[PDB]
Amino acid sequence: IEKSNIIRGWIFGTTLDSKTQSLLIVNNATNVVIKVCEFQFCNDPFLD
Amino acid sequence: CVIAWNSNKLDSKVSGNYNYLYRLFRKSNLKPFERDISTEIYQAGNKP
Amino acid sequence: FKNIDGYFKIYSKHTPIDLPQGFSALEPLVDLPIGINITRFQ
Ligand SMILES: *[C@@H]1O[C@H](CO)[C@@H](O)[C@H](O)[C@H]1NC(C)=O
Ligand SMILES: *[C@@H]1O[C@H](CO)[C@@H](O)[C@H](O)[C@H]1NC(C)=O
Repeated sequence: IEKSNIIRGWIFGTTLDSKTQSLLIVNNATNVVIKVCEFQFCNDPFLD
Repeated sequence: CVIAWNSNKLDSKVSGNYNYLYRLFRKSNLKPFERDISTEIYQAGNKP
Repeated sequence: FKNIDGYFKIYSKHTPIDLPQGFSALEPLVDLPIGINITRFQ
């Protein structure tokens, strides 16, 4: 239940670290980017 | 379909090739159509 | 979101409006051959 598009995307994986696989789905107002790579996260994931 | 053929003249070197690797140890059996590329040592004991 | 046999499936729907009492369906929109192990999400 949303207005003004606050919710953006999702992350899927096993441990969400630079070691094992990770899926990112991002929706940065232009296109639906789906990216499965070996990806690093921080403890406060946010977008401007 | 499964296709198999011979590549002796394309993957054999007199000095020996070591570019091709396999895995021998894992904790649990593999799910169908699954790929794992971990490198963690097989924990056979208690001390890491 | 579903993940079976190495395939990742995503169904979606949008509508205008606690959750409301009503009936609606969802249409398939994404299928991908990801084929990995997924346990936790964010
Ligand atoms: C941001 O949007 C552009 C639009 O072309 C896209 O190419 C890019 O992958 C997007 N980045 C993220 C992190 O979603
Ligand atoms: C997926 O990862 C979890 C995390 O440890 C593991 O317990 C599970 O066995 C893995 N899946 C398979 C099929 O091995």
